[PDB]
Amino acid sequence: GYRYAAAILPTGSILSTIEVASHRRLFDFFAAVRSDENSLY
Amino acid sequence: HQPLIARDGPHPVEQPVHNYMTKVIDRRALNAAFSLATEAIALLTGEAL
Repeated sequence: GYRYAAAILPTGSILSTIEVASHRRLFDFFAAVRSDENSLY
Repeated sequence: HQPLIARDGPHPVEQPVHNYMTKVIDRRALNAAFSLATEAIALLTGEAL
């Protein structure tokens, strides 16, 4: 996820579909992004 | 329109009635917006290659 070109292949099931980051925020890195952001490119 | 019965005896005579009513429609609107990222517009439109 951090390296975005790695996530161009997801290679796994995005499966839970629950409200992310309203949970424990246990992630070492996570970005709550709207439709676009310049750092993606 | 309505159906009738044929009442008998000490009562007014039932007469056929019809009822016309007029009811008006409603206008509403929805919306959504995907603001597109600035430099990426230039990256897709050409002239940054």
